[PDB]
Amino acid sequence: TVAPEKHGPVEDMNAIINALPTKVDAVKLEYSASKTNRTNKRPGDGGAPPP
Amino acid sequence: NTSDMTNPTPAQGQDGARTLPSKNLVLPLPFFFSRDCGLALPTVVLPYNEI
Repeated sequence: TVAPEKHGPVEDMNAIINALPTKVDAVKLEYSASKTNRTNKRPGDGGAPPP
Repeated sequence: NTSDMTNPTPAQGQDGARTLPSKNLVLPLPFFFSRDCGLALPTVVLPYNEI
């Protein structure tokens, strides 16, 4: 005659879910590193000026 | 076609047992820039194309 109430499991959530931002900081650092240009846009140049 | 590399040689047990010599041969490459001195590739002018 009443709507059943559903909640979380018996075990606490935090022990399983945990919290450690090392992965996301690693991703952000990798993205910031890749933001700078790493390829060459002057092929067949020889960018050494004459002495 | 040095009259030595194209001369037939029988097996080692026959009268002709000379081995075909190993040496260096040169082949010029006929290209548009190689055909005339007035036509030369401006590598200094082309810093964006790889040849």
